[PDB]
Amino acid sequence: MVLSEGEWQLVLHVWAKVEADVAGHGQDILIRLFKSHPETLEKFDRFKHLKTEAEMKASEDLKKVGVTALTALGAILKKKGHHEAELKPLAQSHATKHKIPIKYLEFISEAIIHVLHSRHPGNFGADAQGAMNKALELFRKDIAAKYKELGYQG
Ligand code: HEM
Ligand SMILES: OC[C@H]1O[C@@](CO)(O[C@H]2O[C@H](CO)[C@@H](O)[C@H](O)[C@H]2O)[C@@H](O)[C@@H]1O
Repeated sequence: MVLSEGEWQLVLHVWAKVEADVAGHGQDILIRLFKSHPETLEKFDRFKHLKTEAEMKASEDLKKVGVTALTALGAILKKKGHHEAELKPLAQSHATKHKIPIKYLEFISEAIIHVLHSRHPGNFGADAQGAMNKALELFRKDIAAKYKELGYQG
């Protein structure tokens, strides 16, 4: 699968708005993930004990983890599909150390889409959401292939 340049521009135009406040977007996305799919919180040994949305919002550790994830994803998106180098360390850590199944990458992709739809209706209409879905599907397809090369079914 290959995105067109027009599709990449829709992706990068909404990402530019995320970048006004990466920390706040990361909080919203992780909280949505943990509320919609509580099993995913168990993978974060550093804050898996958090019990409520209020505790999640107050956690500086959770905020920093959200910034780190969205910054890595932004760098991938800006490569417009030419992301082989960026996926290597990420696939290795997520397959081998953190043990994150592809299904959980689907869950975080849904959380990203949900939050962008809520926060950015001016830059996240139907065509823009479809382009972002196609970019996240490409990311997950390529990471899944790397997982398999690395010895993890995912
Ligand atoms: C867009 C998808 C994601 C991106 C770009 C991403 C990126 C990152 C980065 C850059 C790190 C730090 C370096 C590393 O260890 O590789 C990290 C750490 C981590 N990631 Fe992800 N991640 C993603 C999705 C997920 C998901 C869905 C989970 C769990 C359900 C997860 C679990 C973890 C854990 C447990 C750590 C260690 C966190 C800590 O230091 O406390 N990641 N991730
Ligand atoms: O590059 C591997 C890995 O490191 C992270 C932080 O966990 O990003 C760091 O390295 C990038 C490439 O050199 C820099 O652009 C970035 O500023 C730096 O923090 C992850 O994003 C990435 O997967």
